[PDB]
Amino acid sequence: DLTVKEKEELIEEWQPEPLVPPVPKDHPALNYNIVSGPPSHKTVVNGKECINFASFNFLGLLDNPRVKAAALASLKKYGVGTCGPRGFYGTFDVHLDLEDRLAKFMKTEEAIIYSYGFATIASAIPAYSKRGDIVFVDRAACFAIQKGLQASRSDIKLFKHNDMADLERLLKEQEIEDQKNPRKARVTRRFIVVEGLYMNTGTICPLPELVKLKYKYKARIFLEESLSFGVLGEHGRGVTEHYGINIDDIDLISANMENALASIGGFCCGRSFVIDHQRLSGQGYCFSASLPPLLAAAAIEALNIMEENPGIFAVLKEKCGQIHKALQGISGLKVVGESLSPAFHLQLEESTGSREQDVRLLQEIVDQCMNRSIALTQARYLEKEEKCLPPPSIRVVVTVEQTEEELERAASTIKEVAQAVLL
Amino acid sequence: GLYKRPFNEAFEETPMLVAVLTYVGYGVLTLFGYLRDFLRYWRIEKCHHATEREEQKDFVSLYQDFENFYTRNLYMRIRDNWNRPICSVPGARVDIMERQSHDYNWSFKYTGNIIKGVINMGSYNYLGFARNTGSCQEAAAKVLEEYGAGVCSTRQEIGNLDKHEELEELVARFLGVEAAMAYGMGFATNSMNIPALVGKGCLILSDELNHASLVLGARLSGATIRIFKHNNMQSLEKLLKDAIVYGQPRTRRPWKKILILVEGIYSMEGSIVRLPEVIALKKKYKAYLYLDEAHSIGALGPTGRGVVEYFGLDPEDVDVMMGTFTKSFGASGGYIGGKKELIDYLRTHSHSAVYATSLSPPVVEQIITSMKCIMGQDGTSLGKECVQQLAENTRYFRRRLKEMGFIIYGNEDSPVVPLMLYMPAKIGAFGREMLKRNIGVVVVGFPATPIIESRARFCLSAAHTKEILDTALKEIDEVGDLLQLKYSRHRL
Amino acid sequence: NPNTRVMNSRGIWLSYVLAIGLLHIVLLSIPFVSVPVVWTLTNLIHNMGMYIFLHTVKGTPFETPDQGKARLLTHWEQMDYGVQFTASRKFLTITPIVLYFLTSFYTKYDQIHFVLNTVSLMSVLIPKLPQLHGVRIFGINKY
Amino acid sequence: RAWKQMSWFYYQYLLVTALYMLEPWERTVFNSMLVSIVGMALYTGYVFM
Ligand SMILES: CCCCCCC(=O)CCCCCC/C=C/C[C@@H](O)[C@H](O)[C@](CO)(NCc1c(COP(=O)(O)O)cnc(C)c1O)C(=O)O
Repeated sequence: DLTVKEKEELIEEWQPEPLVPPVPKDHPALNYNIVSGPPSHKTVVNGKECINFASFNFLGLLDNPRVKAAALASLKKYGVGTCGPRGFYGTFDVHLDLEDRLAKFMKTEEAIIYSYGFATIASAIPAYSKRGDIVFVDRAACFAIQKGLQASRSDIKLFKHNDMADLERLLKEQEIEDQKNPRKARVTRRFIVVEGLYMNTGTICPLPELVKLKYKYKARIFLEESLSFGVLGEHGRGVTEHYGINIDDIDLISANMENALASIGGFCCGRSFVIDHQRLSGQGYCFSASLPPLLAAAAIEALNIMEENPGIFAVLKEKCGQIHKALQGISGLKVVGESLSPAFHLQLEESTGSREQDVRLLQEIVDQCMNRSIALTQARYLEKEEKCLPPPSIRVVVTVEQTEEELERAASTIKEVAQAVLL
Repeated sequence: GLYKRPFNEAFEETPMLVAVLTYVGYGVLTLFGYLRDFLRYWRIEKCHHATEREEQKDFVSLYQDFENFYTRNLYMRIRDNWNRPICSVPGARVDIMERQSHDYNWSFKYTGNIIKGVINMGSYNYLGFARNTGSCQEAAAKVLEEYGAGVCSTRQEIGNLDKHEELEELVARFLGVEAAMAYGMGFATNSMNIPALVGKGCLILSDELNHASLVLGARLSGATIRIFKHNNMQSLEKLLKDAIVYGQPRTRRPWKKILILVEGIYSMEGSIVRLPEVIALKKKYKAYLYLDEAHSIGALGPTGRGVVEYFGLDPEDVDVMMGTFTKSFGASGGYIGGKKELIDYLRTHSHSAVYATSLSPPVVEQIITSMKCIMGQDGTSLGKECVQQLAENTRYFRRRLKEMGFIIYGNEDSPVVPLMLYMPAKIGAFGREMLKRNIGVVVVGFPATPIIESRARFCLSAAHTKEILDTALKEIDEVGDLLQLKYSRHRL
Repeated sequence: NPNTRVMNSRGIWLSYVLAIGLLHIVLLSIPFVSVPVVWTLTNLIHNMGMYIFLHTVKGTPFETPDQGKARLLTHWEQMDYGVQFTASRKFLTITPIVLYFLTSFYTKYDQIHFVLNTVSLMSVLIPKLPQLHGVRIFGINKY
Repeated sequence: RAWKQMSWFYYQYLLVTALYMLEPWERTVFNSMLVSIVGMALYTGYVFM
């Protein structure tokens, strides 16, 4: 073996890399946007007053006085901090009441509450899937699903976006691979992970065909409805209410309450058999502090407002349709999404060679729009970590408080600005 | 490695008879669990556990049965100790909703009674900032009225506010580092910022008893993971020498980076990390340090800056300074502090900054007010009496427990006090007897501890007066007399 | 994975020895059974129990956070993360040989007991070989 | 009188042998097996002496 002197020389000559590499790229994400005051409709950004077309606040429950009053009462009763996990004196009565309300709202047996929107799905996925299992996940799943899948060392087989024939082909090949070795097929579990309303592309998954495929090839369905929880359906119950699928056919429904309910946290609802397991095997649940009672009361009052008045979904639908129909016709931009989608994307038709120049062009459009008092944002991704990187795009988000004239003026402003820049 | 104040800790060995009886109890429980499983298999006894909906019987079973064995037989029998609902502010005294079960802990029904006045040894609140009155609550109420509850978008797009900037600057001043950043949840902080730093081709030296979040963060990134013994500096030095000399496993190439994950205070064992020796080793072997100060940000130190103040070291030595606001400051959230370049890179490349919602406004205002109170800027002496009272409380409580004869782990300064039970049934017995005598405690088992050492955790606080500690100590003494828990051989 | 370290803990060896001694005493308690048959039954029961609990039952009673590394591995392969030779493994391999020697001593060296005892010792001993790791004969108990 | 001491001793027995957690019929099964074993051991020991 090595002499001691050689060991000293080898230890002495080693020189490691810097902890973080230098960032010389003039990275636009380094320049954050500074919002003064609440991020509500008619906000102020970078010192300019603007109409808000960027924040995921579909029902406009962020500044509803009843929600604020409920949160204030909870603050005056409990305080701010929870001071423990859900297991160790951290469970309050508001937590149980909120779980009950969510379960009764989704017409489901049991629901579970997570204190962070990412952690809910990123810890639900690896709870049920272990090494050796097979997961068929859509290509354009959001980042949280990707990290959850990476957490569980199972096998991942991507399939083309909303291509059901492609999932059918993958499932047939898996059936052949089971035919070869029955012993392993007796132990291998099959999952299908899909999103109710995709964030990256703003399209909606074909649920009936998914249910038929599940009952034919025996694969359990996981549904993520981060965007469609409070916007789709007549009663706003998700995509299952929109398509008419019975809620039992879906094994697990996960959604974060940050977008529609306008409060921090996420939740997962389903039959008691599947839900009871996360309370012990969910890493985001066992080893983290519970949600503060303030936000729980805010969510409860949001649910009461949602259940009392169900016409807000109808007005949201009509506004989404109107803006989608108005934005069609731009000179050099294409609209990506379906009519019924609250948040969609505007992308370039003719793409220059590099991606960073496309980002700079989009930022030019965004700035010249914001100088006309319409606040828009651009979709942000991690280029190195994303499994399937979507093209750069400007995000357009529709909200109930925006009037009709504001939608018309936003469309005209965007059209004139883009025709000035691209040309 | 210079220790300017003496470093005392004690980890007494388990007596032989106690270990043997522990194994006997565990074996009996396992055998009766097997018998119960066999009885349930032939449908002799109907299973309370939920079953598959009928037309999904052909699918491969969702759970392997053997995986839930421990949950089905060991855990379910004493489930009433955990998940106790509370209906008041988790101060020194908490109000618990009383519940009962008729099917041996499978289902729980809440009776009308509320158990009022329970002494609260479970909730952290080290500095006693968990109250429903005061200046912190008024400031939080004002910001709640002005800003609303929650924000609706990620930090990079529109979710960055002026409150977050004020909080980041204030934390930067508080710790002493050049820059800092704040995140929604501490678990998220670890599991979303470890992958950004180290990638495939780097080595992560992790403590044996590290929190689950740090392990998850290490696994998410592709870095190789090796584990050293808990506070064994010789083991750490051996690992560092071997790693530098031999190199990457398959192809013996030099490592890109070597990162050391340590914690300020280990919650279960209650021991403080040997920081001066760790820093000396880091300097000698050119590694990087990631210090998780979740349990020691407020409790430890003459002015509560953290463990680095406790040892009188220099904060610029630690490369990454993580921390959590939940334990001490009384609000949820996490933070990472360090040099300016590191924080710029994190703001650009962190998963949480890109794909996760910002921190709530009332919460950040509560954090700002609590931090301003600790830093002596409020104008009152209330940020000093908290630390002094916490130190005296920990001293008195630990000394009195040691005089009576229990086995107590950890450093003599650590506020978290683990007491040893060592037997499976004694866990539930201790929990039920303690709550019966009007003190609430927390006990732990396999998902957090090894087999022999099953312990009960006390989290001291500045809110506890002397009379509360006196009554609690007398009741612990009587229970220890009752359950025969005084195992210590030296002093009794 | 705590299951790996349970055989390395304090007092496990003495507990095992006391368990074997108690088993032999309870076998002695039966009135009509003669002494060599008592020893033979002790040896056979100990070997069968050791075989069942080491080489047949696979997996972990508790859920594990490494996403099921030990899903297909029995306890013996699970011990010490696959390290072939250690103090615990040496002791576990040593003890049945001592038990068989003692049993053949107190059974007066007859053939009828010898054949059964040798078969039992071989059955418990063959899986211990480092060469026989991660293999199932005729593909039984593979999954 | 002696009843309190015996009650404490039985409590300790349940605590040590993990019979505390078990349902009432499981305790009956375990106690019956244990006393049967002790009885057979005593009889086989004494008949010879
Ligand atoms: C024989 C029968 C035995 C049955 C026993 C079964 C059993 O014990 C079940 C236990 C139920 C609940 C378990 C809770 C586990 C808690 C672990 C604890 O260390 C936590 O992780 C804490 C508090 O949550 N961690 C805080 C913390 C974080 C995260 O903080 P937040 O983001 O604010 O939530 C991150 N890093 C670090 C280092 C800590 O400590 C804790 O330490 O108490």
